[PDB]
Amino acid sequence: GMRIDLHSHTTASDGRFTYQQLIDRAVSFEIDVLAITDHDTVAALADARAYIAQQQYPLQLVNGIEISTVWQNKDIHIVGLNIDPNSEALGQLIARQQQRRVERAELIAHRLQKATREGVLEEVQHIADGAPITRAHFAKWLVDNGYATNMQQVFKKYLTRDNPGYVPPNWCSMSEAVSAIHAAGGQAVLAHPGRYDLTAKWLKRLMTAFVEAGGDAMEVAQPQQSPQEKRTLGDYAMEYQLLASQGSDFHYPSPWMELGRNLWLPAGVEPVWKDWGLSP
Ligand SMILES: [Mg+2]
Ligand SMILES: [Mg+2]
Ligand SMILES: [Mn+2]
Repeated sequence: GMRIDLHSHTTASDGRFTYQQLIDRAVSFEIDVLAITDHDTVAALADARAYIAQQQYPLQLVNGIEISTVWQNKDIHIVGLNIDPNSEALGQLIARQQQRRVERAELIAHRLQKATREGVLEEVQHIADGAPITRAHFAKWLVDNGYATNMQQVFKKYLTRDNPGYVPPNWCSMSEAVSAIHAAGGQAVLAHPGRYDLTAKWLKRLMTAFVEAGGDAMEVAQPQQSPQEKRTLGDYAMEYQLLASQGSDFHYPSPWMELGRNLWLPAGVEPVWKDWGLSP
């Protein structure tokens, strides 16, 4: 059909590729449709679209965003697809979220410093290079200074619940994120549901709350994932009347990560792009 990837990041958030480098890579990997879904920002989207046109690439760019929200005291990520980057409602939410991120980074650095060494905040600010600061920026600092062996080990030792540097979530609500994405003309997507580490009971509660908030879709496919896991999440999407999304969550290349990799949907699920009028 088409090769589609609806979750990726640039250096506007915690990706390591500029939007130009991400787009060049997508073209080389024959991606037909790419969403850029940076964390609590839309700063790359207008320039990315202009770059594609200037380069005469055939890639279809989907305007996106990844919004941190709080639900039942958990950090839940809601992606918006086909948003208007100039939306006033969305821009106001982005400004509030970015102010929260400044305050949160100060507190995370304050706590992480007690378990590591002085200078955490200023050096993580250098890593973020003007982007809104995320846990991934702190994780790189932790790896680069030998407190963890890789980005996967970081979160077993730091930043997460019951580990040094943890700060509880203090974001907008899921319903606020969904309302703002809709006001910007987009579809709201419950991102990476398996990453929340919830029991089936709690995952069903989350999906119910997301539907009740007006949510449109859930990510069913990601690169590191078994067919059975896809089948279970596809069953949930069907049961809860949600469309299915797919995305790599690319931040940088690795043996286990690539644009478009392992992004297929199981039988019966309706894709989030069914009414986008795409072509290969
Ligand atoms: Mg990220
Ligand atoms: Mg996320
Ligand atoms: Mn992401």
